[PDB]
Amino acid sequence: DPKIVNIGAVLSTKKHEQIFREAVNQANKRHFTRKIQLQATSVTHRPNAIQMALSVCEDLISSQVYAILVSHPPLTPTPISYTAGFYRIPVIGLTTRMSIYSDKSIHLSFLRTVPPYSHQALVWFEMMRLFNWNHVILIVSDDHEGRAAQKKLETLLEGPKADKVLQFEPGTKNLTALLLEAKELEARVIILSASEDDATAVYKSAAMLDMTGAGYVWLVGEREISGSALRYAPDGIIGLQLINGKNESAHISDAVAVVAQAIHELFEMENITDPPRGCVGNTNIWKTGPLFKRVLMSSKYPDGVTGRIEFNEDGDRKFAQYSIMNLQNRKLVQVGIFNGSYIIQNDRKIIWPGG
Amino acid sequence: PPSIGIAVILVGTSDEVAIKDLSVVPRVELVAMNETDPKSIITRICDLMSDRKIQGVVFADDTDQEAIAQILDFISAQTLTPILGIHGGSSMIMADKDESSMFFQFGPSIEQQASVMLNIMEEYDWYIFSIVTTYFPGYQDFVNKIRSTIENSFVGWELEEVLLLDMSLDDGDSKIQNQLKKLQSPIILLYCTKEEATYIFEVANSVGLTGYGYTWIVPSLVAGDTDTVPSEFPTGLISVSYDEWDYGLPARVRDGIAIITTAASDMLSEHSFIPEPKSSCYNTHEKRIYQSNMLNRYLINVTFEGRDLSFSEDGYQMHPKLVIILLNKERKWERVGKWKDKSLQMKYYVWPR
Amino acid sequence: PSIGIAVILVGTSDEVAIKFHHLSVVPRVELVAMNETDPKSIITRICDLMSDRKIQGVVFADDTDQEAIAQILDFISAQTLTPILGIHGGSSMIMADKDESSMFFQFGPSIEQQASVMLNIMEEYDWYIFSIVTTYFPGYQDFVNKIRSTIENSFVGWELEEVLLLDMSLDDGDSKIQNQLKKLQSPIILLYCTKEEATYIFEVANSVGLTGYGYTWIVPSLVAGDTDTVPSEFPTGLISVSYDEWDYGLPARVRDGIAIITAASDMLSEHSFIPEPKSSCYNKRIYQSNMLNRYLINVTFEDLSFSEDGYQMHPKLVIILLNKERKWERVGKWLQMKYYVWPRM
Ligand SMILES: *[C@@H]1O[C@H](CO)[C@@H](O[C@@H]2O[C@H](CO)[C@@H](O[C@@H]3O[C@H](CO[C@H]4O[C@H](CO)[C@@H](O)[C@H](O)[C@@H]4O)[C@@H](O)[C@H](O[C@H]4O[C@H](CO)[C@@H](O)[C@H](O)[C@@H]4O)[C@@H]3O)[C@H](O)[C@H]2NC(C)=O)[C@H](O[C@H]2O[C@@H](C)[C@@H](O)[C@@H](O)[C@@H]2O)[C@H]1NC(C)=O
Ligand SMILES: C[C@@H]([C@H](O)c1ccc(O)cc1)N1CCC(Cc2ccccc2)CC1
Ligand SMILES: C[C@@H]([C@H](O)c1ccc(O)cc1)N1CCC(Cc2ccccc2)CC1
Ligand SMILES: *[C@@H]1O[C@H](CO)[C@@H](O)[C@H](O)[C@H]1NC(C)=O
Ligand SMILES: *[C@H]1O[C@H](CO)[C@@H](O)[C@H](O)[C@H]1NC(C)=O
Ligand SMILES: *[C@H]1O[C@H](CO)[C@@H](O)[C@H](O)[C@H]1NC(C)=O
Ligand SMILES: *[C@H]1O[C@H](CO)[C@@H](O)[C@H](O)[C@H]1NC(C)=O
Ligand SMILES: *[C@H]1O[C@H](CO)[C@@H](O)[C@H](O)[C@H]1NC(C)=O
Ligand code: NA
Repeated sequence: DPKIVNIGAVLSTKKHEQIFREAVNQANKRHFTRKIQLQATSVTHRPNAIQMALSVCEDLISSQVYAILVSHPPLTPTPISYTAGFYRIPVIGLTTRMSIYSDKSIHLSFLRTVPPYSHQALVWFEMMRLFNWNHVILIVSDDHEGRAAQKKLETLLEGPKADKVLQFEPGTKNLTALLLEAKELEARVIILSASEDDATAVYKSAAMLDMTGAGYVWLVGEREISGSALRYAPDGIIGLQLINGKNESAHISDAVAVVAQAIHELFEMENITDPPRGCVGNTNIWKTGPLFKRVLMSSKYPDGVTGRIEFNEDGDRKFAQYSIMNLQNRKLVQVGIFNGSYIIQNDRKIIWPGG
Repeated sequence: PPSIGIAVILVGTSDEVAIKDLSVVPRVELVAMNETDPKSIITRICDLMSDRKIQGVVFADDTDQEAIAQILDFISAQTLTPILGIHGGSSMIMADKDESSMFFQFGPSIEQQASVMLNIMEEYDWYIFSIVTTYFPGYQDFVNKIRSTIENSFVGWELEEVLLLDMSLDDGDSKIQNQLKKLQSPIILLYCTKEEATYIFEVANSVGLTGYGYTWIVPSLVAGDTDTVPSEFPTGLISVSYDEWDYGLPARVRDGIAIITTAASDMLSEHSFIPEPKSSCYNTHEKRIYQSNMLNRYLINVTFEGRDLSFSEDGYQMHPKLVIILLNKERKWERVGKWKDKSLQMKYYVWPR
Repeated sequence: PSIGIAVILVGTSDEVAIKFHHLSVVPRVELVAMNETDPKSIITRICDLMSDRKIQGVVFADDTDQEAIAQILDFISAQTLTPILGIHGGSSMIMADKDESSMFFQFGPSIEQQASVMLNIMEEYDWYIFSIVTTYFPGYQDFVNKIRSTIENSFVGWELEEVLLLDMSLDDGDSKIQNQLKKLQSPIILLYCTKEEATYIFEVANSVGLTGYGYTWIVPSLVAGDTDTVPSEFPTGLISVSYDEWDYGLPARVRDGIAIITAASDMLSEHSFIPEPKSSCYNKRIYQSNMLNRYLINVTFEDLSFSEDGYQMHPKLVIILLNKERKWERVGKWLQMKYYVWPRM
């Protein structure tokens, strides 16, 4: 018999649990499994953060999982990351895009198969070269996510330059003050990073100050053309959607493939120890945890359902693909894709604000 | 007068006898606890909370596990219960506690320890130095506190290197070694955890950076329990330390109970009510419209027995009494200085070999 | 977030005509019907609705003239620290001296404003000479003192002839009340008492010849009560100050009482919490506070605020005359009067 290596997962529904089970079963089939064979162990999300942490211990770590897949339920992955990070058991985020999970101090062994919101800056930057927008105003919310997008785009800029970056307190409903400071500047390209409800506040103010018509360009992310942010969004806005970013099934499939590969690569090495069995009375890290993480971080899976899977230095997905969306006659229209490294414009014409 | 439940949790060999000696009055109940992993700690508190009406929690432990502080902070924030880490890992400074934390720790802030370090350096005219940290939370507070003290001084400070070490990966690529081999300064400030330090020191030695010519200064949480000295710690190691000497456990539990009681009192006597202790952790998602951070404003400013036992919002102590310790040749930690009120008074004029 | 609000309706009610939130909390309203109005019934119904859904407030409307309902609600409110709005019927009949811990508020003018109005009606038609007649019904002192302190300020030259205090807590075998009334000379008499009390007083007054031409009685809201219920003993020519169901109907009130309670938003938005509804009436007091009041009192919707006394700051008052055809007729608005010469009644 082979050594049975458990992989864990906290997923949304029993249906997705069955997909995980089936992905692992296929990994066993496609891999040579005389020495090591994977076993799937999963639960669905608990109603609160304390019960979730306890579930991690009683249901998963009790089975010595080498890794834990985690999705966004239908209540963040945080309790799962803390508990698993206590032991240095790696966590693979399947659907969270919050930038906070890219911070090694808090999330020690966290990788994800989707990029953080702030990486949208990579697309904006490619978009600025293409349409030759050399002068831009950046407007971000003054919270972690807003600041992440700013740091990330400033990095790419330091060619095209940011003329000023304006920041606003999240939850503020009258931004006429903030926006009048940007009207007075020359540059008419405006990049926005904000949650749904803050984008709404900006769009309204923007409009009442008549900054949404001919001459002005608005470049935005996914949150800013989602749900309510769409109800008041000006026409001609350009926005982004992460392709498959919400397909839990696709991400389970890919995460399991990367993890199976990494497990097998790990057992090609020596002095691999098992994870702790259960939480109670165990306070030492899993000695092989940091090595398993290194192997994962540098895994490369080319033929992924969600594209080309590689991780960057923070364990964030690289080579993500985006739909480039333009709001035309109040409809979201795909005018292109960012394919991982290249902008590809399709036959549908961009209508700019005004037009 | 009405009674508030105060659970006092003692982990490890403790003297309960010595330990067990306002508009509202405390009903203490000492509870022991054997384990300090996340399930044990979450469970013992959630059970303690479903039996009695615990209004606050005083936590002491006998370990060097800084993770305990983070476990508690999470519990405190999830259930909106005050928790005081008065001793052990529970008191190892935690940076960036939750927005809704009611977790407070007996000990100096990261920034103050860093200030204390620069005071030591100025006294012995050690002006040239380098910094090594890991990603352990606080490291930025540490590096920035140094950087802006330096920047704002008419003193010839010179920061030669700042290294950042990634302890989340294995070191089979010899990365840590190749970073360490870049240091030149005779003083090195190290910010990381105790378990991390023992690995770093083992490596620095293999690279000739531990002996004479190199002085390492380190924070309270690296020293941890002074009766547990990893063999890889270099002789001559300097450390700040919360004075467990003159301020023992039974004293700390005293002030612990005082702060939760004084705080409660102050708040009934200005609001005619006190936050009702949630009887369950399994229910904190619904019940949260009805729960509040409110006691924080009082927990933070308690004067007791003419001592100012107050906290910062960041959840560390305002005026900790600190001791500067030096690891001697017999590998025992030796007291060599006191920090009182922004005032450092050392023992030696010339530094010991 | 969602907060439960019980709208209780006694007797006849158009429950279909009765049935938004930009605010920080959302009302999960439940329309509840109650048959009887004795203390047990009202206490039993409210307590049980509380040991079910979590009730952050109550909106209460009855049809009856029973001013006791207000008193029962104040008691229930103070005991369980649950806000209660008395918006219609007996529950809105002003309660004087509500409990300190009370979270009970009523739609209607204060005793003090009603007395202020009556003196205005008086000044309008130059009725400067009068008497007062109260029973011991709470607020009688509030009433008299407001009249007395207003006159003393005035150069209008008022003359208060008699002030009678009628003990309606004893029987009338000695015909004591008949004799107290026989003492009245003045052409205007201001009467403060309950509806059921007034019907008695009037009968005794009709017997001593004080109700015809040349004697005019002015009576507060709770005497008039429901205007579709007129006791035969009420003297034709009765002047009252009512709280109009004429421009502010039940459904309007019930909507406004939910806008008041849905307070919760204000307190949540500032203290990131709201009081946990008394799971029961079987209690553990160091925990509940009075904190919500400060907010229930300052609610601006489309100015709905109260006094801490528990009455509306800005109620619209209609002056009514009981006429020869014996229906209550609107003859003023609060002061603008329909008539310039007071008609003979
Ligand atoms: C996103 O979009 C980009 C751009 O379209 C794409 O990257 C290009 O992919 C093509 C096709 O794989 C690469 O092509 C071959 O190009 C070489 C030589 O190229 C050099 O000059 C070009 C043009 O100036 C430069 O762009 C390059 O930097 C080089 O300097 C050529 O010799 C070659 O041909 C032989 O093989 C052919 C088929 O492959 C065959 O038809 C022929 O007869 C020859 O025997 C190709 O035509 C191209 O170089 C890439 N461009 C850039 C800028 O990198 C991304 O695609 C890749 O991702 C996956 C799917 C694989 O297809 C990879 O091999 C590609 O690298 C695309 N990304 C995604 C995720 O789809
Ligand atoms: C992520 C590390 C950490 O902060 C750290 C340690 C060393 C570093 O070099 C860098 C970071 N933590 C995460 C949380 C863990 C505690 C926990 C477990 C379950 C629930 C709540 C809280 C304890 C360890
Ligand atoms: C004392 C009278 C009253 O105020 C009154 C009536 C006529 C007067 O001339 C003078 C006074 N009340 C007392 C309370 C009663 C209602 C009640 C029952 C149970 C619990 C709380 C409240 C209703 C009758
Ligand atoms: C999601 O991905 C799976 C691939 O496993 C695919 O079968 C399904 O059609 C996808 N659904 C969407 C939303 O495209
Ligand atoms: C926990 O372990 C200690 C140490 O052996 C023991 O004395 C204590 O009684 C244990 N707890 C219980 C409930 O027995
Ligand atoms: C804390 O308590 C003191 C002592 O009564 C009080 O005077 C002071 O206002 C408070 N200090 C703060 C935090 O402002
Ligand atoms: C009103 O409800 C009560 C309580 O069940 C019941 O006893 C009574 O018969 C009902 N009357 C009507 C109007 O249906
Ligand atoms: C109500 O009263 C407060 C306190 O006087 C006042 O400052 C505030 O403007 C008012 N609140 C609202 C709802 O506007
Ligand atoms: Na990561």
